Amino acid sequence: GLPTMNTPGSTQFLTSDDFQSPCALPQFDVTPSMNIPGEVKNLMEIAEVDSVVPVNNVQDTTDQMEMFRIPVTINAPLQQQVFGLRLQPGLDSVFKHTLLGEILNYYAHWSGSMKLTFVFCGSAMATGKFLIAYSPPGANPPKTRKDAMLGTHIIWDIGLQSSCVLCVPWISQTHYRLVQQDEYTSAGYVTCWYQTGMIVPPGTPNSSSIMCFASACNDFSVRMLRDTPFISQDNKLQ
Amino acid sequence: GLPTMNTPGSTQFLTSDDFQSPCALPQFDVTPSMNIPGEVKNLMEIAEVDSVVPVNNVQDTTDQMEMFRIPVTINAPLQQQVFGLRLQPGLDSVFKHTLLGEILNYYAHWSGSMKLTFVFCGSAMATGKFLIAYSPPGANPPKTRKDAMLGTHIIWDIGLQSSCVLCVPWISQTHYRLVQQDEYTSAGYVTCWYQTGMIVPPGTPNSSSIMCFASACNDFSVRMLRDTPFISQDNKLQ
Amino acid sequence: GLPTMNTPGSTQFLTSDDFQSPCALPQFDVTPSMNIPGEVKNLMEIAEVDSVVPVNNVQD
Amino acid sequence: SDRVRSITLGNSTITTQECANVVVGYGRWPTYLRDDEATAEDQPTQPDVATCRFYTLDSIKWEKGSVGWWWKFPEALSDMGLFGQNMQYHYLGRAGYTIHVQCNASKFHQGCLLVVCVPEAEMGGAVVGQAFSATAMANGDKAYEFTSATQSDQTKVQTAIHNAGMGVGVGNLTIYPHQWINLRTNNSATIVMPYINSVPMDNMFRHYNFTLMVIPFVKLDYADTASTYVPITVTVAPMCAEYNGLRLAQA
Amino acid sequence: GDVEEAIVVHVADTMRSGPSNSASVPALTAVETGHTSQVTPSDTMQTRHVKNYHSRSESTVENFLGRSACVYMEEYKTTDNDVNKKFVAWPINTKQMVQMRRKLEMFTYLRFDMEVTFVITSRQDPGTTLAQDMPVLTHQIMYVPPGGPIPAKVDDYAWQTSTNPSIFWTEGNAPARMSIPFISIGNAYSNFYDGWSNFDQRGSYGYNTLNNLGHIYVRHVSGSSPHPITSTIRVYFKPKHTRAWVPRPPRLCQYKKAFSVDFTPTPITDTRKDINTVTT
Amino acid sequence: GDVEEAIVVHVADTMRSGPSNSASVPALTAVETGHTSQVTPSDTMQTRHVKNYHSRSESTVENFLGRSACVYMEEYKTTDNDVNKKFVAWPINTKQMVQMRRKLEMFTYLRFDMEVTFVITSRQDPGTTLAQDMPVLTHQIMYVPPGGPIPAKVDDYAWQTSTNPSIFWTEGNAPARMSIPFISIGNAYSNFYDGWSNFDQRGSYGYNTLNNLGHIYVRHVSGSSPHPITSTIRVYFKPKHTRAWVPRPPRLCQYKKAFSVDFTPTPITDTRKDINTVTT
Amino acid sequence: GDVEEAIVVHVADTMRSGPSNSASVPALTAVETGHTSQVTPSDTMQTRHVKNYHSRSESTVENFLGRSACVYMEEYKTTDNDVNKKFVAWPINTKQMVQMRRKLEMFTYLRFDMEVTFVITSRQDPGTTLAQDMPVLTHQIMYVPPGGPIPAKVDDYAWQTSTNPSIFWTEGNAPARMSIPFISIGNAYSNFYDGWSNFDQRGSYGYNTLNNLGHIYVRHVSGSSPHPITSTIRVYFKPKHTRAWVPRPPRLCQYKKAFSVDFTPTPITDTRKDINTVTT
Amino acid sequence: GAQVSTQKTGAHEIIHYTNINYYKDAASNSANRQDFTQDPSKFTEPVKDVMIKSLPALN
Amino acid sequence: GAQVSTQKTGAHEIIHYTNINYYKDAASNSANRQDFTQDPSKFTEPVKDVMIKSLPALN
Amino acid sequence: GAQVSTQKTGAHEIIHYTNINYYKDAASNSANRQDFTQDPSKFTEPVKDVMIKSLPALN
Ligand SMILES: CCCCCCCCCCCCCCCC(=O)O
Ligand SMILES: CCCCCCCCCCCCCCCC(=O)O
Ligand SMILES: CCCCCCCCCCCCCCCC(=O)O
Ligand SMILES: CCCCCCCCCCCCCC(=O)O
Ligand SMILES: CCCCCCCCCCCCCC(=O)O
Ligand SMILES: CCCCCCCCCCCCCC(=O)O
Repeated sequence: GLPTMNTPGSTQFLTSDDFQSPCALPQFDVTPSMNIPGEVKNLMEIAEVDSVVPVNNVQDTTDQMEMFRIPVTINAPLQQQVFGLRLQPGLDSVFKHTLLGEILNYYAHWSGSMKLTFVFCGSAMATGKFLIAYSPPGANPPKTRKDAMLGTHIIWDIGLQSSCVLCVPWISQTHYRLVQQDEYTSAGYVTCWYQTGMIVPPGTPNSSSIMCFASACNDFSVRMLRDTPFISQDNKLQ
Repeated sequence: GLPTMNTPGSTQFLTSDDFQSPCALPQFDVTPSMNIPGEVKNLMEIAEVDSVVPVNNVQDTTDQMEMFRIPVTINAPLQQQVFGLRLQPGLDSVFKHTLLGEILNYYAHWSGSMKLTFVFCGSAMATGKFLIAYSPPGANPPKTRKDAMLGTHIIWDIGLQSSCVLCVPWISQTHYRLVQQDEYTSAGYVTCWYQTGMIVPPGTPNSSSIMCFASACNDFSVRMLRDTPFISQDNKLQ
Repeated sequence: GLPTMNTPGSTQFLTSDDFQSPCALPQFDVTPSMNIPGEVKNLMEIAEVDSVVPVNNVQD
Repeated sequence: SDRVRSITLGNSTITTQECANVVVGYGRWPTYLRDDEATAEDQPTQPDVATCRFYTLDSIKWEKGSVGWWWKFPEALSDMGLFGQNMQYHYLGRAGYTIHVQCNASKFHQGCLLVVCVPEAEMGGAVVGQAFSATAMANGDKAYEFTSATQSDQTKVQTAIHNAGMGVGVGNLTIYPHQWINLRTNNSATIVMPYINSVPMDNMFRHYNFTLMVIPFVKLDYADTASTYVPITVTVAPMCAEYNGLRLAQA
Repeated sequence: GDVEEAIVVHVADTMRSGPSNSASVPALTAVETGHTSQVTPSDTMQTRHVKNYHSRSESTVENFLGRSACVYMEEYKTTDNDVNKKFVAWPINTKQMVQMRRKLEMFTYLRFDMEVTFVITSRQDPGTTLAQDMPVLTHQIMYVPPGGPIPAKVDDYAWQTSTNPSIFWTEGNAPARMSIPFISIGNAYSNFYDGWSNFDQRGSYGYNTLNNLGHIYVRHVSGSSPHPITSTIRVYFKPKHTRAWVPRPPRLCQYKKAFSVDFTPTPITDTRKDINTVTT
Repeated sequence: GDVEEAIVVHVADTMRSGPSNSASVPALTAVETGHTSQVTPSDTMQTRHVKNYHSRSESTVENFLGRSACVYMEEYKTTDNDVNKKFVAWPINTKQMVQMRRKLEMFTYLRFDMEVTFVITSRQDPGTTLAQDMPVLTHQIMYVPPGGPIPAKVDDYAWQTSTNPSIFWTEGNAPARMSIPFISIGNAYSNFYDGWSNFDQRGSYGYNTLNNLGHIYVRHVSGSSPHPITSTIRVYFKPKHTRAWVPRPPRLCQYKKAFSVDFTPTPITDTRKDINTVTT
Repeated sequence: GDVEEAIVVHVADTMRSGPSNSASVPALTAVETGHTSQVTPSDTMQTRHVKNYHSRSESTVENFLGRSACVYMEEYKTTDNDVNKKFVAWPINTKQMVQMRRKLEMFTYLRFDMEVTFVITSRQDPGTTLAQDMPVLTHQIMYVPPGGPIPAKVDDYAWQTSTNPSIFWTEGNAPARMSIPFISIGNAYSNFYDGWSNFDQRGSYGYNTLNNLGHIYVRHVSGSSPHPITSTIRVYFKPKHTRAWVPRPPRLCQYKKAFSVDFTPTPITDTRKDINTVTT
Repeated sequence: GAQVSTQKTGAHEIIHYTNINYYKDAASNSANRQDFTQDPSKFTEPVKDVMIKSLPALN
Repeated sequence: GAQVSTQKTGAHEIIHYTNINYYKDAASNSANRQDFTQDPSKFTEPVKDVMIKSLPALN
Repeated sequence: GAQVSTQKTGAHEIIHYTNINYYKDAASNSANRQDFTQDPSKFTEPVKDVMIKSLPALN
C-alpha cells in the first residue's frame, strides 16, 4: 500500500490530546436539547461574582461566623488601623477559599485588576470616614496612616450609599504573576485606617461591623491549568 | 482502512528530525512579543566582530594580561622579527579561544577571508614602520624579511591613524578547509618585521606595545555542526 | 485518526528499494558543481571501447 | 572637524575637543515606552529635566600598577539628586543612559583603556558555593577594583582580572557596546545605552541593569615628569526616564 | 471548491483618564441590590492607555473539563480459587475519585459526549517458583446497559456478546479508546438531586436515584497461567462538546461517601496572629 | 486553489580590482571608535572576479539551537524498601548538562517553543536468583506546574491527574514526544539575572530566582516484579521557532555548580616556546 | 492545476542491406589513430530489417551503483571487564569490503548523496548459567565529524550529544535509516590520489590522505545484563543521484590492504591446451 | 469536505490547519475548543431595572 | 490548505515539497529553518556618524 | 505539488504513478533512475579530425 513510517510519539496516551475515535453506539439518537436558565460558558464569569472575605482570622475565634465581620468602635485614637492583609489572592488564607481564590487555585498564572467592596452594617444614625489604601510591593509595609496615604487610596464617606469600591490596579513588572506567589512576584498590601472616627447618638449600640467582598475586573485572566491542592483522599471511596 | 506498509526508519528517534507533535497545553496564551534591542539572527554576525588575540604566549608569562601585548623596542637590528604565527583559526592556541575560534570550534568546515587589525599603543611622539606579510602554504616558513616580502604584505606607517588592517585573502585549492586542520589543508603563516625601526625623542618610555584583533570578512561561512571539545564534565552538576 | 491497515512487507529491508528518508544534516550547503572532463553516464559506453584480447593461452 | 563633540542634557553640558565617534547601544536610541507594550495601568510620571542630566560619579587614580574597576548601575546613582528620590519612592522604573569617561594625559604618556557596558553581568563568588552580601559588588558610587591574583577572601567576588569575574575570556568583551581610550589619539569615550531587559519595567533597587568596566590593557607608562598619576572620571546621564507605582520611601 | 475555508477576543483595554471633579460617584454603590459593581481602575484614578492582548481561551468550560481523569481502578487475577476474584464488575459512576468529582460538581447540570480510555498492566505474583513461559495475554471489556444479563463467572455464556459492545485488546499495543454519545434519559446529566425515589417522600435520597448507566466487566479472554498473574485496569473519562448550567460553589469539606453528600464540619479557613498581622 | 504555492542569499562576490595610486587609504582606520573595519581583499590587492555560491544557511540560530540535547537522566526501581527510590522528581532547569548549557548561555534572552522527547530503558538487577517471567512494563510521566500537589509515594492519590498533563508509555514502542509553547511570565527567558529576590538586596542571587517552571515525576504504573528491576529515563529538549538577543562571549572556565556562576580562574590559552615559534 | 503531469530510448535498429561492389571499404580501418571502429553488420553482410525494443535502462550508473552494500560490521558486548570492548568506533571509509570497493573503483571521481541503513542483532553468550529475564534492549548510533570529542567509555559525557546527530533504536522494529548529502570539501569524491601530504613529497601517500569523513560510535544505552550479551551492527551504503567521471579498468589482483593499492602479481588469465583448442 | 481554519498563535505574530471527519457519528469528532464567547451579565447584573454606574445606586 | 515551497539544493542544480498542518496549536508546527536574513550592522557599525571606508577614520 | 509520470513497461504494452516530496532537503528524495541519455563519442571517437567510416582511415 502507501509507504509510511512512524515518528516518535506513536502509541502514546497523552491525557490532553484531541483525536477522533470510533463510536461504540452507532446511530444513537440523543435527547433533544433544552435551554435551561443560567448557562455558564467561561469560568471567569464565575470569578467575577462577589463573595464574602473572611478577614477576621484572629486565631481565637470560637464562633466561625465571627470571621466575616470586622469590628469597629466609637472611641479610638485619632489614627488607628482597622485591618491589614497581604494581596495574595491564591495563597493568602484570607482569599484562599473565596469564590475567586478557589478558581485561581486551579491555575498557575494570573493577571488583571481586582475589586474590593466594603459595606457598613451599623445603625442608620452612625457616621464616619475611613481611608482604604493599596501599597505596591516594597521592603516594608506601612505602619501608620501617613505611610499608607502615599499609595493608591480612597476616602470612604458613610451615608445613604452603604458600599464603596476600592479598585486595586494592575501594577506589575511582568505580564503575569504566579498563583503560588513568591518574593519575586510580590503584589503588595492593603490596609484600612480611621479617617475621622465613628460617632453615634444616644440610644445606639457602641460597636459596629464591616464586611468585605472580593471579585475580579473585566481584564482578569488565568492560564496554565493545574490540579488544586485543597482536596485529597487516602483510600478509594465506597 | 487505507492499506499501508512501514518502511525502514519507523519508530526511530533521530535528534535532528523535523516532525509535528501534539501540544501538551492546548490553547495556551503566550505572552505578547516585545522588541528587545540587539537581536541576533545568524552566528556569523557574532563572528564578524573584532576580539583581542593573545599573541604573546611565551611559556613564562607570570601575568596573564601580558599575553595580549606584543613588545617593541627603540634599538633593534635593521631587520628583525616582531612575531610569527600559524594561520589555523580553529586549532592554533593563538586563535583557539578568540571570539572567532570559539564559533569555528562548533563547526567542521570553514571558508572565506579574514581581517587582522593591528593597533599601536605607544607614545604620541613615537614613530615607525612595520612590514606585515602573509605567506601561503609551503615547505618552509620565511626566515628573514626578504623571504617574507615575496608574499602578500602591507607596509604600515604609524601616524595619526593608530590602526592598520591586513586582509588575509582566501587562497586555497578546495572550496572549504577543515577546522581540525591537517597538513593537506594547511593555510600558511603570518609574520611581522621591522621596516625602518622605532624612533623616540627625549623624555619618553623606551618600550611600547602592539595589540592584534581578529575577525571574519563578509564572505566567511561555516558548515557541518559538531560538538565543541573545550567543555566537559565528569559528574552530574548539583 | 485516519484508519489504516498494514500489508505484507511492512518493516522489511529490501536492498533495492526506493523510499524517501529524513536528512541527518538539515540545510547542509553542498559544494558547487564543476564539469570535470570525461563524464560517463552508462556502462555500455565503457563496454564499447576496444581492448586487447589475450588469444595466445598455450599453457606454457 | 569631527573630533569635537558637545552634549546637552537638562541644565548641564559636556564638551570634548579630542574624542572619537559616539557609540549608540545596539543601534537603538533611548525612547519612551509605547502604549502597545505597557502592562502597568496607572499614569507614569516623567520628571524630564529634573532627572535627565549629567551626574559626576566621583574620581579615581590611574597608577602604573592598576588592574581595573567596575561600577554597577543604576545602584551607582541610587543617592544622586532627584533620580535617587524617584528611585526610592517608586516601585518601577525605566531609563536609558549616556556614559562619558574622561581621561587626559600629555603626548609623552602611553596606555590604553577598554570601556564596555555589560548587560546582566552576573558574577561568581571567590569560594565555590558559599554566598556573599550585596556589598561585595555594589556600595553606591564607589568603584570596585579587580585583582591580578586569584581572590581568596570568601566574603567577596572572584576579582581575577583575566576572567572578568564572569568565567569568560577578558579579551572577548569586545562583543558588548564598547570603546577604547588610547592616549595617542583619544581623551574620552561616549556610549549611549538603551533600556535592555526581558520585561517592560523593573524595580531599580533589586536588579542591576548593566555594569560598567574600565580595564587597562596596556599599562600606563611615563618617564621624567612630575605627574605621578592620571585621574579618571565617569559621568552618567539618564535618558527618557519614567517611573510607576508610588509607594512611600523604601529600598 | 473542496476546502471550506470560511471556518481572538482579547480582554478589555484600559482607556486614558485624567483628573475629575464632578457630582458623579462611580465608586459608591449598594450591594443590597444583588448587583456586582462594574467599576474599573479608570473610574477612580488616572490611568494610561494600555492595549491588552491577553485572552481567556484557557478558562472556557470546554478546556477546563477537557482533560482525561482517572475514575476507577481494580485488580483481577488470571487464575485463583475464588471465582469472584477473577473478573471485575463496576457500576458506572463519577463519584469514586475525588479530583474529577470536585471538578464536575462545580456545575449542577452537564451535557457532553464522552471519550473513554483503558490502561491495562500485568505483573507476576510472588511465590516460591516463578519460572514459566507464557504468551502475550488478551483482555475483554464488556459494557452491559441496565437490565441486561450479567456474567457470574469468568467462563459464563454471557461473554458471547451479540448486542453488547465489547473490545478485545492485546498487551503491548496502544491503550484502547472509544467515543460515547449523550446517553441520559433527561435533557442533561444532574450532579445533584434533592428528592426521593418514592412519591410519598420515602426510599433512596439524593444523586443515587438517577444513576442507571449500566456496568462494565473485564476478564482475561483465555489466559490461565500455571502461576497466578494479576492485572490492573484504569478507566479515564474525557468530556467533549461540553455545556454547563447553574454554577455552584466549590466543595470545602473532604469527601467521605461515594453516594452521599455526608461530611464533617470544617473551619472556614486558616488563622493568623491578629487582624493586623501582615508579615510571614 | 487548494495549494498556496507562493511560499538563496549567497555570500558577497569578489570584484575585479586593478592597480591603484590615490589619496584614499581604506586600510588605515581607528579601532578607538568601536567600529569594526569593513575592508575586503579587493581594497588592498589586485583580485579576480569570483562568483560565490556559498550560503550561511547552517549558521542561523534556528539551526544552531535546533538539535535535541540531553538535559537530565535518573534511575528508579520497580520494587525496593526505600519509598523515595521508586520514583523520580526533577525541578525543571537547563543548567544540569554542560554542553546544552554552554550552547544556551551564548545569548542573554531566548524565546522559543519546545519539543520534549523521553527515552526509557530497563534492566534486571543482578542477584542470586533471576529466573522470572514478567510482562511488558508501563511508565507514567507527570508534569506538575508550580504550586500543584506533589506525590509522596509510588501509589499516592496525586497520580490520578485530572488537570495535570501526563503520558502513559509501554516499552517496545517509539519514544514519547510532545510540544510545549512559550510558558514564561516575562517576554523572554533569561539565562542570566544580575539581581536579588528581596527588595532590600538580600536573599537568593542569580538565575536561581527566576526558575519556576515546575516539576516532572515518573513511575512504573503498576509493575512490581518479584525481583528488582531498574529503569532509566533521559529527557531531551529541542528549541523551535527560536529568537535570541544580546550575544555574550562563550564561557572559558569549567562549570562547578548547577545554580551558580562560580568558577576557578583559568589561563587565557595554552603556551608556546616563544613569540616566533611557528613549527609543530 | 495541482498535478505536474509534464514530467524510452531503445537501441539502434538494423537496416536492410543488399549486395554491394564499390570502392568504399568500411571494414578496413586503422587502430593507430586511437579510434574505435563504428562499423555495423549492415556494412559487411546482407541483413534484414529488424526493429529493436531493447533498452539500456539497467546499465546506467545510477542503477549500477544504486544497491545497498555492506561496508562494515563489528561486535560489542553489554557487559565485560574490558572497557574498550563494550562499544565500537569506526573511521568511516569505503575500502573495508571488497565487493563495493571494486564497484566504486571503476571510476576516478564520484559525486552522490548517501542513504545509510543499520542492521543490529543480539545473541546471548554461552555459559554455565543462562536463566535470566531481560527487557528489550536499546542502542545509540553517534556520528562525530572530524575534530569533535570522542567517548572513551560506555558511560562517558560525550554521549549527551547536543550537536552531533544520533539515532536511538529499539530492538524488534524496522532497521534505522537516514539520508546524507554530498559532504566533500572538494567538488567530487576521489577514489584515487596519486600524491603526498607534505609539500616536499613526504609523509602519507595515496587515498589515505583525503579520508577525513569522521567516526561512528555505537553502544547499548543503559542495558547491562547479569550475563553477557553480544550485539553486532552492519552498515549499508546506497548512493543516490550519482555522477561519475574518468572510468578506469576493473582491478585484477586481489585486495590485501584497506588503505593501500599494494598487490601481488597475477596472471593475465587462465590457460588452455593450445591456440587451436576449442573443445571443452 | 476538508475544513481549513486558523490555529492559535501568540500576541500579533502558515497559521492554518486542515481537518477531515472520518466517522459517521458526530460524537466521534474532536473537541471544539476554539470558541471564546462569554457573557457575565447573567450572574453580575441580574437586576430588573438597569443601573448606571455613574449614577447613585439608590435615589 | 497545503503549502508548496522549494527545498534546498546545491550550487545551481522536482525541488518542491508539500506541507500540511494537522494540529490546532501553532506550537505543534515543524521548525521554520528556511529563513536566511541577517544584518551585522548592529554589532559591527554601532557608531552614530556614518564612517566612509575610503575616507580617514578621524579628520 | 504532485508529480505524475509514466512507469516502465515492456515492449509496446494505467502506466502512471504519483509522487510527492515530504522533506525540505533535496537529498531526501528518492533515486532519479528514469534518465536514459548516453553518448559514447567521448571514449570511442576522441580524435580531432572527423573520420568517415566509408572512407579510408589514412589517405
Ligand atoms: C454526571 C456524571 C455523568 C457520567 C456519564 C458517563 C457516560 C459514559 C459511560 C460510558 C460507559 C461505557 C464505556 C465502555 C464501552 C465499551 O467498552 O464498549
Ligand atoms: C532558559 C531556559 C528555559 C527553559 C524552558 C523549558 C520549557 C519546557 C518545559 C517543559 C516541561 C514539561 C514537559 C513534559 C510535559 C508532559 O509530560 O506532559
Ligand atoms: C569515495 C568514497 C566516499 C564515501 C563517502 C561516504 C559519505 C557518507 C558518510 C555518512 C556518515 C554518517 C552516517 C550516520 C549518521 C548518524 O548516525 O546520524
Ligand atoms: C474515510 C475518509 C478517508 C479520507 C482519506 C483522506 C482524504 C482523501 C481525499 C483527499 C481530500 C479530499 C476530501 C474531500 O473531497 O472533501
Ligand atoms: C487532520 C487533517 C488531516 C489531513 C489528511 C491529509 C489531507 C487530505 C486532503 C487532501 C489535501 C487537501 C487539503 C486542503 O484542502 O487544504
Ligand atoms: C508533509 C506533506 C504531507 C502531504 C500529505 C499527502 C498529500 C495531502 C494533500 C493531497 C495532495 C495535494 C498536494 C498538493 O497540493 O500539491
